[PDB]
Amino acid sequence: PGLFLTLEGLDGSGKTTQARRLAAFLEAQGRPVLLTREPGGGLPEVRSLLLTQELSPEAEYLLFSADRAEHVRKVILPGLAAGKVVISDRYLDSSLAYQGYGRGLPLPWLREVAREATRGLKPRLTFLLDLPPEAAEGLGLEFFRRVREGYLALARAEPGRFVVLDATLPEEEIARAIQAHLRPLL
Amino acid sequence: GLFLTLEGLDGSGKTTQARRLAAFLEAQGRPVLLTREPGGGLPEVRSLLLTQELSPEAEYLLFSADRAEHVRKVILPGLAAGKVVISDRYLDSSLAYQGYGRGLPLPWLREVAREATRGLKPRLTFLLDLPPEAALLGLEFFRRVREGYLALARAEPGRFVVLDATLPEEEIARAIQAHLRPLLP
Ligand SMILES: Nc1ncnc2c1ncn2[C@@H]1O[C@H](COP(=O)(O)OP(=O)(O)O)[C@@H](O)[C@H]1O
Ligand SMILES: Nc1ncnc2c1ncn2[C@@H]1O[C@H](COP(=O)(O)OP(=O)(O)O)[C@@H](O)[C@H]1O
Ligand SMILES: Cc1cn([C@H]2C[C@H](O)[C@@H](COP(=O)(O)O)O2)c(=O)[nH]c1=O
Ligand SMILES: Cc1cn([C@H]2C[C@H](O)[C@@H](COP(=O)(O)O)O2)c(=O)[nH]c1=O
Ligand SMILES: [Ca+2]
Ligand SMILES: [Ca+2]
Ligand SMILES: [Ca+2]
Ligand SMILES: [Ca+2]
Ligand SMILES: [Ca+2]
Ligand SMILES: [Ca+2]
Ligand SMILES: [Ca+2]
Ligand SMILES: [Ca+2]
Ligand SMILES: [Ca+2]
Ligand SMILES: [Ca+2]
Ligand SMILES: [Ca+2]
Ligand SMILES: [Ca+2]
Ligand SMILES: [Ca+2]
Ligand SMILES: [Ca+2]
Ligand SMILES: [Ca+2]
Ligand SMILES: [Cl-]
Ligand SMILES: [Cl-]
Ligand SMILES: [Cl-]
Repeated sequence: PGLFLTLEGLDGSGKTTQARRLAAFLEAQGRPVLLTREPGGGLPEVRSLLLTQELSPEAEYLLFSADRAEHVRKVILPGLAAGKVVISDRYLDSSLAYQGYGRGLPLPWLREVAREATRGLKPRLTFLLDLPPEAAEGLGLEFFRRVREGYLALARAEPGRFVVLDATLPEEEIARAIQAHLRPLL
Repeated sequence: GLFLTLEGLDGSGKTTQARRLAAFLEAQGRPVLLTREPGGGLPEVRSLLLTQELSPEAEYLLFSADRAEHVRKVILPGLAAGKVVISDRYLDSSLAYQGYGRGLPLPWLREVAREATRGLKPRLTFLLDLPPEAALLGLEFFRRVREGYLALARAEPGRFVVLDATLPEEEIARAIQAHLRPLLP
């Protein structure tokens, strides 16, 4: 039961904006909704750990995964079991784009760590707000270009799961597009 | 450099023997670095785990994040400077506690560890073995851990040295020294 949805995209791409608009939209339709986010939905203190200066990308990813493991077990799976629409503002694809394409960590390793962390849980749809890198720990332009292109590659590899939207479109037009993709599921 | 670890249950004498081992090495003029897990990489992970109860998976992943920093910032640089690096707990702790204790599958733990450690393995690991009731869930968890350590040791008899932790401090230290002497001048 339940429906698992996520929002993805670069910093400043509108994920939180659209995630919250979606939650209220579905709540107004009488649907039970659980709005959550990463990092911090499993282990809130992970945000502190993530700020540590000079963190290796390996330790960085392992922190995101620790949070993700707790998040899936304690928040997402129980919410879905109750028949809720669970919306996560970021999920695993964030690590793949940032720690994989951005930091250069090997994707298969990321995936293998993820397999137990997530228990294989994948969103039914993922809305990728595609933002030019200039518009967006070493998070400079070259990193954001890698991450931006990584997300687009992840979307090409799973074109049924990913819905790619132009993040520069007006907020209301993006929301209407998100709603239209959901209409057949809800 | 030379990488050595100590392993065993809480109260098995790890920190004590790690201290005596460093002292022995100092007496021979051998540069030594004493370190520990958890907290050698990310001190905040230690303090957080002190007061927080998590899923085994999340717990292991924090120990691994800490371990990843520990290897990179402390252990590998120590070894590159030619030090004998002693870690009071390392990967075998996760295998015994999170693997055998909490039930996580070992091959998954090891694939996570593979990038976290950069494949860095101790040359020797001294396991200070004793029943949980002799250490200086209830007891069933700690028995799973103690048996897990012994499982690990019998799978890698070239790396593990298993000592009777109930012996007097000095005898154990001399036992450790005996095992180590072939690896030094
Ligand atoms: N479609 C949009 N066009 C222009 N600005 C937007 C749009 N959506 C959100 N914003 C604004 O951009 C900033 C970043 O939005 P936010 O939702 O925080 O992005 P993210 O959560 O992906 O970092 C906010 O100031 C927000 O008001
Ligand atoms: N061989 C031994 N015999 C008796 N007491 C010991 C011995 N080794 C250590 N101790 C004492 O036992 C306690 C636990 O030792 P410690 O080195 O802290 O173990 P761990 O680091 O494994 O928890 C300490 O109070 C220490 O003084
Ligand atoms: C969830 C997640 C976030 N991030 C980054 C994106 C942001 O720069 C930062 C905080 O995310 P937030 O701004 O969406 O809360 O964490 C990763 O690098 N990997 C991840 O897995
Ligand atoms: C290093 C490590 C320790 N532990 C446990 C064993 C001890 O109970 C505790 C360490 O406590 P300490 O920080 O007071 O020595 O952490 C694990 O469960 N897994 C690990 O990987
Ligand atoms: Ca984007
Ligand atoms: Ca946001
Ligand atoms: Ca929306
Ligand atoms: Ca803090
Ligand atoms: Ca996370
Ligand atoms: Ca993960
Ligand atoms: Ca996602
Ligand atoms: Ca960083
Ligand atoms: Ca509208
Ligand atoms: Ca100790
Ligand atoms: Ca650790
Ligand atoms: Ca590890
Ligand atoms: Ca005891
Ligand atoms: Ca066991
Ligand atoms: Ca055994
Ligand atoms: Cl797909
Ligand atoms: Cl679009
Ligand atoms: Cl012995």
